[PDB]
Amino acid sequence: KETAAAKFERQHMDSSTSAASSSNYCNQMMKSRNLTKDRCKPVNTFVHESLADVQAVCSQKNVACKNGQTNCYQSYSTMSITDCRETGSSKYPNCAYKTTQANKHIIVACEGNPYVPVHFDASV
Repeated sequence: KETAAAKFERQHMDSSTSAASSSNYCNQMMKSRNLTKDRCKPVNTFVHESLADVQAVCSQKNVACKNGQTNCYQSYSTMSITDCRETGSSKYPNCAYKTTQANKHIIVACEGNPYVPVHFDASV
Protein backbone atom coordinates (compact mmCIF):
# COMPACT_ATOMS: atom_id res chain seq x y z
CA LYS A 1 0.00 0.00 0.00
CA GLU A 2 1.02 3.62 -0.56
CA THR A 3 -0.88 6.40 1.21
CA ALA A 4 -2.71 9.03 -0.82
CA ALA A 5 -0.21 11.62 0.23
CA ALA A 6 2.83 9.49 -0.73
CA LYS A 7 1.20 8.87 -4.04
CA PHE A 8 0.86 12.63 -4.60
CA GLU A 9 4.55 13.26 -3.90
CA ARG A 10 5.45 10.36 -6.19
CA GLN A 11 3.35 11.58 -9.08
CA HIS A 12 3.67 15.35 -8.69
CA MET A 13 6.74 16.46 -6.74
CA ASP A 14 10.11 17.28 -8.27
CA SER A 15 11.93 19.85 -6.14
CA SER A 16 15.43 18.81 -7.40
CA THR A 17 14.89 20.98 -10.53
CA SER A 18 13.46 24.52 -10.65
CA ALA A 19 12.20 24.13 -14.25
CA ALA A 20 11.41 21.53 -16.94
CA SER A 21 15.01 20.76 -17.66
CA SER A 22 14.92 19.26 -21.20
CA SER A 23 12.75 18.10 -24.04
CA ASN A 24 13.59 14.62 -22.56
CA TYR A 25 12.22 15.51 -19.14
CA CYS A 26 8.70 14.02 -19.38
CA ASN A 27 9.83 10.89 -21.12
CA GLN A 28 12.35 10.19 -18.34
CA MET A 29 10.16 11.29 -15.37
CA MET A 30 6.90 9.63 -16.34
CA LYS A 31 8.77 6.33 -16.58
CA SER A 32 10.91 6.90 -13.42
CA ARG A 33 7.85 7.63 -11.26
CA ASN A 34 6.04 4.56 -12.62
CA LEU A 35 3.43 6.59 -14.44
CA THR A 36 3.68 4.48 -17.59
CA LYS A 37 3.27 1.04 -16.02
CA ASP A 38 -0.33 0.03 -16.69
CA ARG A 39 -0.83 2.41 -19.56
CA CYS A 40 0.52 5.79 -20.50
CA LYS A 41 -0.93 8.35 -18.11
CA PRO A 42 -2.40 10.92 -20.59
CA VAL A 43 -1.40 14.09 -18.64
CA ASN A 44 0.67 14.69 -15.54
CA THR A 45 2.09 17.78 -13.93
CA PHE A 46 5.31 17.92 -11.85
CA VAL A 47 5.76 20.78 -9.33
CA HIS A 48 9.26 22.22 -8.77
CA GLU A 49 8.65 23.81 -5.40
CA SER A 50 9.54 22.67 -1.91
CA LEU A 51 7.24 20.14 -0.34
CA ALA A 52 6.47 22.62 2.50
CA ASP A 53 5.40 25.10 -0.14
CA VAL A 54 3.04 22.74 -1.92
CA GLN A 55 1.57 21.49 1.39
CA ALA A 56 0.88 25.09 2.42
CA VAL A 57 -1.54 25.34 -0.50
CA CYS A 58 -4.01 23.33 1.63
CA SER A 59 -4.49 26.46 3.76
CA GLN A 60 -4.71 28.81 0.79
CA LYS A 61 -7.60 29.65 -1.50
CA ASN A 62 -10.51 27.23 -1.21
CA VAL A 63 -12.11 26.63 -4.61
CA ALA A 64 -14.49 24.01 -6.13
CA CYS A 65 -12.86 20.90 -7.59
CA LYS A 66 -13.57 19.89 -11.10
CA ASN A 67 -15.46 16.95 -9.73
CA GLY A 68 -17.75 19.16 -7.76
CA GLN A 69 -16.24 18.47 -4.36
CA THR A 70 -15.13 21.45 -2.25
CA ASN A 71 -11.75 20.33 -0.83
CA CYS A 72 -9.69 22.09 -3.54
CA TYR A 73 -7.28 24.92 -2.96
CA GLN A 74 -5.54 27.32 -5.27
CA SER A 75 -2.06 28.70 -4.65
CA TYR A 76 -1.93 32.52 -4.03
CA SER A 77 1.41 32.60 -5.89
CA THR A 78 2.36 31.01 -9.18
CA MET A 79 4.67 27.98 -8.95
CA SER A 80 7.10 26.46 -11.39
CA ILE A 81 5.53 23.36 -12.97
CA THR A 82 6.13 21.10 -15.94
CA ASP A 83 3.18 19.65 -17.83
CA CYS A 84 3.61 16.25 -19.47
CA ARG A 85 1.20 15.54 -22.28
CA GLU A 86 1.05 12.26 -24.20
CA THR A 87 1.94 12.56 -27.92
CA GLY A 88 0.56 10.81 -31.00
CA SER A 89 3.52 8.45 -31.51
CA SER A 90 2.95 7.43 -27.90
CA LYS A 91 1.94 3.76 -28.16
CA TYR A 92 1.86 1.71 -24.97
CA PRO A 93 4.33 0.47 -23.70
CA ASN A 94 6.33 3.05 -25.64
CA CYS A 95 4.72 6.13 -24.08
CA ALA A 96 5.79 9.47 -25.49
CA TYR A 97 5.43 12.87 -23.88
CA LYS A 98 5.77 16.54 -24.65
CA THR A 99 7.45 18.53 -21.86
CA THR A 100 6.13 21.99 -21.11
CA GLN A 101 7.41 24.32 -18.40
CA ALA A 102 5.18 27.09 -17.07
CA ASN A 103 4.57 29.25 -14.00
CA LYS A 104 1.02 29.02 -12.80
CA HIS A 105 -1.29 28.70 -9.84
CA ILE A 106 -1.87 25.12 -8.98
CA ILE A 107 -5.12 23.72 -7.64
CA VAL A 108 -4.85 20.63 -5.42
CA ALA A 109 -7.49 18.58 -3.43
CA CYS A 110 -6.48 18.04 0.21
CA GLU A 111 -7.54 15.71 2.95
CA GLY A 112 -6.62 13.94 6.12
CA ASN A 113 -4.83 14.67 9.28
CA PRO A 114 -2.62 16.41 8.73
CA TYR A 115 -4.42 18.05 5.84
CA VAL A 116 -2.14 17.42 2.85
CA PRO A 117 -2.40 17.32 -0.92
CA VAL A 118 -3.71 14.04 -2.34
CA HIS A 119 -4.64 15.04 -5.96
CA PHE A 120 -3.61 17.61 -8.57
CA ASP A 121 -6.75 19.15 -10.04
CA ALA A 122 -5.63 21.96 -12.38
CA SER A 123 -3.24 24.78 -13.00
CA VAL A 124 -4.35 28.27 -13.93
